[PDB]
Amino acid sequence: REHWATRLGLILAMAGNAVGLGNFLRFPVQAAENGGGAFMIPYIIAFLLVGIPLMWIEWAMGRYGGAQGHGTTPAIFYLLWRNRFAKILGVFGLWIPLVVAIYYVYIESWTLGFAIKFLVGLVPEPPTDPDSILRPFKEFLYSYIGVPKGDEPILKPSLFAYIVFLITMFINVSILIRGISKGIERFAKIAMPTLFILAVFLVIRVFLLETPNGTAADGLNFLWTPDFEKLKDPGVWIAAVGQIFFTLSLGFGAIITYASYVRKDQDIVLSGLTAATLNEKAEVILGGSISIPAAVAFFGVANAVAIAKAGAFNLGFITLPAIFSQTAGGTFLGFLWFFLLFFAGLTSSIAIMQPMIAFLEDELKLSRKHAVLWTAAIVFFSAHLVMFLNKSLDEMDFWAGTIGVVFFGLTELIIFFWIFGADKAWEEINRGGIIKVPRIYYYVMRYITPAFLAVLLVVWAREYIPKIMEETHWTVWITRFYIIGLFLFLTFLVFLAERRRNHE
Amino acid sequence: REHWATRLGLILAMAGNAVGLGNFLRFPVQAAENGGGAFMIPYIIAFLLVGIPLMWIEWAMGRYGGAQGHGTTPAIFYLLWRNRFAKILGVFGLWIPLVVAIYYVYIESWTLGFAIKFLVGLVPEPPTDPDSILRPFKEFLYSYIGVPKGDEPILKPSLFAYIVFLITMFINVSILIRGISKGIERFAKIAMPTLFILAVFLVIRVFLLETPNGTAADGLNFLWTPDFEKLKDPGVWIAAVGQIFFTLSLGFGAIITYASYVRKDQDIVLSGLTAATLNEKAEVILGGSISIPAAVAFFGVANAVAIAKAGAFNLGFITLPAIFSQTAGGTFLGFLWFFLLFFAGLTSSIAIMQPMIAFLEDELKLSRKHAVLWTAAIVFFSAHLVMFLNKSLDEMDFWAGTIGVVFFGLTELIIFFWIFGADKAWEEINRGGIIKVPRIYYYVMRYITPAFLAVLLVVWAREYIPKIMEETHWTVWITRFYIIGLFLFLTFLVFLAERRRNHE
Ligand SMILES: CCCCCCCCO[C@@H]1O[C@H](CO)[C@@H](O)[C@H](O)[C@@H]1O
Ligand SMILES: CCCCCCCCO[C@@H]1O[C@H](CO)[C@@H](O)[C@H](O)[C@@H]1O
Ligand SMILES: CCCCCCCCO[C@@H]1O[C@H](CO)[C@@H](O)[C@H](O)[C@@H]1O
Ligand SMILES: CCCCCCCCO[C@@H]1O[C@H](CO)[C@@H](O)[C@H](O)[C@@H]1O
Ligand SMILES: CCCCCCCCO[C@@H]1O[C@H](CO)[C@@H](O)[C@H](O)[C@@H]1O
Ligand SMILES: CCCCCCCCO[C@@H]1O[C@H](CO)[C@@H](O)[C@H](O)[C@@H]1O
Ligand SMILES: CCCCCCCCO[C@@H]1O[C@H](CO)[C@@H](O)[C@H](O)[C@@H]1O
Ligand SMILES: CCCCCCCCO[C@@H]1O[C@H](CO)[C@@H](O)[C@H](O)[C@@H]1O
Ligand SMILES: CCCCCCCCO[C@@H]1O[C@H](CO)[C@@H](O)[C@H](O)[C@@H]1O
Ligand SMILES: CCCCCCCCO[C@@H]1O[C@H](CO)[C@@H](O)[C@H](O)[C@@H]1O
Ligand SMILES: CCCCCCCCO[C@@H]1O[C@H](CO)[C@@H](O)[C@H](O)[C@@H]1O
Ligand SMILES: CCCCCCCCO[C@@H]1O[C@H](CO)[C@@H](O)[C@H](O)[C@@H]1O
Ligand SMILES: CCCCCCCCO[C@@H]1O[C@H](CO)[C@@H](O)[C@H](O)[C@@H]1O
Ligand SMILES: CCCCCCCCO[C@@H]1O[C@H](CO)[C@@H](O)[C@H](O)[C@@H]1O
Ligand SMILES: N[C@@H](Cc1c[nH]c2ccccc12)C(=O)O
Ligand SMILES: N[C@@H](Cc1c[nH]c2ccccc12)C(=O)O
Ligand SMILES: N[C@@H](Cc1c[nH]c2ccccc12)C(=O)O
Ligand SMILES: N[C@@H](Cc1c[nH]c2ccccc12)C(=O)O
Ligand SMILES: N[C@@H](Cc1c[nH]c2ccccc12)C(=O)O
Ligand SMILES: N[C@@H](Cc1c[nH]c2ccccc12)C(=O)O
Ligand SMILES: N[C@@H](Cc1c[nH]c2ccccc12)C(=O)O
Ligand SMILES: N[C@@H](Cc1c[nH]c2ccccc12)C(=O)O
Ligand SMILES: CCCCCCCCCCCCCC
Ligand SMILES: CCCCCCCCCCCCCC
Ligand code: NA
Ligand code: NA
Ligand code: NA
Ligand code: NA
Repeated sequence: REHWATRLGLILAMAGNAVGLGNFLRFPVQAAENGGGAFMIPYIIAFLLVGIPLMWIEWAMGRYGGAQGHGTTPAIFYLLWRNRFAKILGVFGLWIPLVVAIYYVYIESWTLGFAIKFLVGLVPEPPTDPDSILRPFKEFLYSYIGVPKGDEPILKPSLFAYIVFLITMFINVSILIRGISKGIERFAKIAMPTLFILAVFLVIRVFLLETPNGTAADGLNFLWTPDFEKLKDPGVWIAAVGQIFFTLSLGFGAIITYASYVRKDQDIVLSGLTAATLNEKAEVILGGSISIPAAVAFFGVANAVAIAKAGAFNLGFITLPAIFSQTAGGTFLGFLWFFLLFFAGLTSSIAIMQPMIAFLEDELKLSRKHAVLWTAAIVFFSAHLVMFLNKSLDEMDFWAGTIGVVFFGLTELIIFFWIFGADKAWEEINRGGIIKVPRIYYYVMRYITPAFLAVLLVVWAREYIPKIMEETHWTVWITRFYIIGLFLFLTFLVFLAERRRNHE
Repeated sequence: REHWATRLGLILAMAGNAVGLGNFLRFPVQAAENGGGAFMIPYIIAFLLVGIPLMWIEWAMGRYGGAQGHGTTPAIFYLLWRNRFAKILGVFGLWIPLVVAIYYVYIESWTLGFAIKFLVGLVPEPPTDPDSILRPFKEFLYSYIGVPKGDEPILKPSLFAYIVFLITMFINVSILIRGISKGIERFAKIAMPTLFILAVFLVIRVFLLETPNGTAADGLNFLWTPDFEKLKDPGVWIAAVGQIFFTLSLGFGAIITYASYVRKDQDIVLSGLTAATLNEKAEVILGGSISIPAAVAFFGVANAVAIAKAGAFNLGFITLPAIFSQTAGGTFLGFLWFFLLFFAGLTSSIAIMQPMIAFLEDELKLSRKHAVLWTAAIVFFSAHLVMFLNKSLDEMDFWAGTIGVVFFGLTELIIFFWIFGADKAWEEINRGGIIKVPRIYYYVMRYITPAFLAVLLVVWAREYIPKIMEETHWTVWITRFYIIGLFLFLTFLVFLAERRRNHE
């Protein structure tokens, strides 16, 4: 089996899996909407009670499977629970990252396309008032993605956008096809420092911004002043737990597969902790310091709230571009910003594609080249639904990317700490640990973490699924049909894997 | 390898593959529209110059592949032409019957649902004038299939319709899962005589029909009086060649796979000829005598033309039901009519599903039970697009079922008689023949048949594809996407097959 070459490379790859667009766009928007500085209360709590515990568990599951030649959950789940239903639940854990890859690489491609456009200065140039600066950037984005101009939910990406998607897939493939140590690890070692450098440069540049409407300080102010009254609200705790889940990429399958290239007794306790901490620093220190402070410096605390409510995507792809178009050196700054996002996405998309690659390798015994190419083929083909059908992305992100991962995380907790055995689980996590998990986490993992996740899944799912099932356009069924198809396809491959195994 | 048990069973199964709804609905409509009695000119010509020749070729290809353990075209094409592109063209020949199965079994289910409804008398009862009798039957059908009432191209089959689809799949599976001799062959031996009996009873009953508007004789009159002027028209020759292709099920893959269970030196010349002749008798004698004569007896030669133009589907599923609702014993007659159609479809759907079954068996070494069940799973799942998306059926029938098969037939001609070798082809067809193919067919096969097909593909494709590509609703892309996906899926399975082979 492939293995990480260095401790540092492992950790930077795992950190790269976690550090994505969310660090710089989602966290700051969720913190601003869910109590500002107060949000660090439920956020730090979620980190300690859900994020850390589940992260170690996923590392443990992957290292465990890896020792037996298995990096994906159909096989691993079955190893933890020798039952046909385990294999099936396991399929769900491979379907998630496949479906996510199918929209995420396209999202990633947009950051590359915008970096290129911003680098060469092929961007809009306004001219006044807020909407007069935003609209040209909204149009710029809408033209790139091909947002429907009419009543058909059909998208039409620009040719440039499509070609950039091809290039982005190519770049992912170039990395992946070199494998774990010479591809992913090697890339992480360049990518994480680059990312760090860009983010710091960005934070500095941002902190200098002054306009008649305000300064970067005003932005930090608005972002971080506590609103302790929002803690009363239950949706703030859901937001925090969800933000932790998303930021650490839990339940998505990448951690498990990456951890499957960690050696049998090689530490995961400290390595996992260190990768999580890197993500948290990039998230709260860097991400907390760029996008919102810029937007508030430029638009002023007067529009802070409306800006936060308009969301992470508008913030990263319309509002900041616009702000860059109005500040000194801003076009080049825009390139730096999108370059940052691109490496942030790229370090995660290689991670999210590796599980399908591992599966084909481990279970169907494809060569790495064939596994990477067929995985790229499936993702590339599939992504055409996402590129051309409006809201397809959203439906995949919901069922696989959201409901899916949280339910799957809960499943991970139960299979590992309850079915496999709480004491076996504990020993599996701690074996070879450079440091040991505090004994108190045994109870957190067995009782607290699953309870938490059970609430996130439940209290929340009641408040989401009915809307998605009832208030959506009929075309959602197209995406549902297709991804259910993908689930059936994976079930079939697992069936073939087990037939191939019985033969040999 | 499985083999047919009896000569008779082989022939009745192959005849059952050919004899379908077309015999009783399409042929009579095409003959009435393309010269009446005159139509037998280009029709008999097509039979001799395209239908017979290509049929023998497909039998020869399947028997040939069968001797080497291969019943489907990815493997067989490669055996005839050891080139990667051969395998790929071969994939197309397995994709066709998979896609066709995916809509055809649903069409079949409708005949079963209507037979049941008509048997128990749960049908509409009009009351006057033509539309006043038809409309309740149009509505009856529209309610069953769930034709869109609004502007969304969404279908909503009745629950009854859906359940009947489940039953129909079950019935197909029950037959298929018993395999070639104990399932398909055994069923053919009951089904073909039953079919013959129903058709004869129907012809007799129909010939007795008298109304103030006319008699069955008037119907035969209108149907068979020649219009030799239409032969001038090129589209009449296309219609005839196409009708022959469709009636004999050529290019669809079922003949090749069925023939793969014929023993290495067991005759195919006379057996193939005999199965074709059975289809022709059922088509021109029986099919020519029922549907149109009934419709004209009842509605009168005054509306003969308009009725023919309204098409085979309206004829079989609306107009005849209605006519049955106005004649003595007509409800029970309606049951007999739909029972006839059901067995006609059922004997063909088992044939069209066998290629995917053979592939999984021959190439992935699945057991017959697993191959049948997974094939049923894929067809069942896939059919939901056909059941719920308006015009999906039509798009599949076009690309796979129409363009597909004719192009594939041409491909068969070229690979066999040109690439494999015209003399090797000839010997392959004739080996073990009870009778020998007339020497003159050597030239027909090498020059005439491919020319014919090249024209059907070309002259016609110019006149069809632009309309389908330009004048269709955007939702066609959903079906295109999906069936291209199916093509990619099959390519992947072939890839796995060849990897499994290299390993063993
Ligand atoms: C290989 C998968 C086939 C599915 C059909 C998708 C073909 C993509 O088509 C492409 O779309 C681009 C972006 O809209 C256009 O700019 C280009 O003209 C190109 O035709
Ligand atoms: C490395 C230098 C090459 C970069 C050139 C590729 C970008 C060209 O992109 C162009 O941008 C224009 C302005 O937004 C658009 O109007 C055009 O549709 C086009 O996509
Ligand atoms: C390095 C990647 C950047 C190169 C991608 C450039 C492709 C965009 O080229 C585009 O072609 C379209 C069709 O002719 C034009 O309408 C656009 O204006 C644009 O020039
Ligand atoms: C993006 C890379 C080049 C940008 C370099 C310009 C950084 C200086 O930035 C400037 O700082 C001034 C105070 O010193 C402020 O009044 C202005 O907001 C201005 O942006
Ligand atoms: C969901 C799978 C993607 C399907 C949509 C991508 C291809 C759409 O392409 C479409 O083709 C039509 C017919 O040639 C053209 O008339 C349209 O302009 C459009 O380019
Ligand atoms: C079982 C899944 C629990 C998820 C809890 C946190 C999810 C909150 O994220 C939510 O996702 C929704 C659907 O994707 C979006 O429409 C909302 O805007 C929101 O961001
Ligand atoms: C490709 C075939 C699509 C058929 C879709 C038929 C079902 C239409 O139902 C649709 O379902 C949505 C999602 O639950 C709901 O928001 C609405 O009820 C909508 O009408
Ligand atoms: C197993 C494949 C899942 C795809 C969703 C299709 C579920 C079919 O749903 C069924 O449709 C019938 C016919 O319209 C309805 O009468 C029934 O209520 C039933 O819900
Ligand atoms: C073997 C006896 C059982 C046959 C009963 C099943 C048929 C019931 O079918 C019924 O037909 C009605 C009249 O068309 C419809 O209005 C109902 O929706 C229903 O589908
Ligand atoms: C042997 C196969 C025939 C049995 C199928 C009968 C299923 C149709 O049953 C249907 O249920 C619907 C939902 O409650 C009703 O609206 C219809 O009127 C009908 O009764
Ligand atoms: C469908 C099975 C039962 C049908 C039996 C009735 C057959 C007799 O049919 C009758 O023949 C008469 C002349 O003899 C005609 O005038 C009428 O059209 C009538 O249909
Ligand atoms: C192309 C794959 C088939 C998808 C369509 C079959 C399922 C459509 O079912 C739909 O579900 C909606 C949400 O629950 C309901 O509101 C609608 O009434 C409808 O039944
Ligand atoms: C390469 C394929 C050649 C086909 C020649 C005969 C086909 C004539 O059949 C045609 O099929 C069309 C599309 O399915 C239908 O829309 C027309 O009504 C017509 O029946
Ligand atoms: C599921 C995603 C569907 C995206 C479809 C986008 C292409 C829309 O183009 C469509 O193509 C049809 C067939 O060629 C043509 O009849 C029309 O040009 C139609 O507009
Ligand atoms: N961790 C990423 C988000 C993420 C979760 N799961 C993923 C899977 C693939 C790519 C990204 C992700 C971020 O904070 O931005
Ligand atoms: N219109 C912005 C949000 C917004 C509202 N008011 C503002 C004032 C300033 C800047 C942005 C805003 C968007 O949807 O993306
Ligand atoms: N659906 C979320 C993003 C997301 C994906 N997976 C998640 C898991 C947990 C929380 C959020 C997410 C959004 O659109 O904002
Ligand atoms: N568990 C110890 C020692 C160890 C065991 N196997 C390893 C493989 C690689 C590196 C270290 C180790 C550690 O991680 O440090
Ligand atoms: N031979 C059938 C039509 C047909 C052609 N190919 C098929 C494939 C499956 C089922 C039926 C068919 C008929 O005349 O009615
Ligand atoms: N309206 C019938 C065809 C038709 C036209 N005129 C007629 C007169 C009598 C019977 C049928 C017809 C259909 O579309 O199905
Ligand atoms: N598409 C034809 C039926 C058909 C399917 N395959 C064919 C091959 C040849 C001729 C006709 C067909 C129709 O709707 O009428
Ligand atoms: N070719 C001869 C004899 C023959 C060879 N192999 C066979 C297998 C089965 C039946 C007959 C045969 C025939 O078909 O009659
Ligand atoms: C697995 C990734 C899901 C995407 C969630 C959003 C992340 C924050 C940046 C906004 C851009 C995303 C486009 C919908
Ligand atoms: C392979 C079968 C294709 C269907 C062609 C039509 C056959 C004649 C009867 C009409 C009913 C079919 C519903 C579209
Ligand atoms: Na993160
Ligand atoms: Na990343
Ligand atoms: Na036929
Ligand atoms: Na048949």
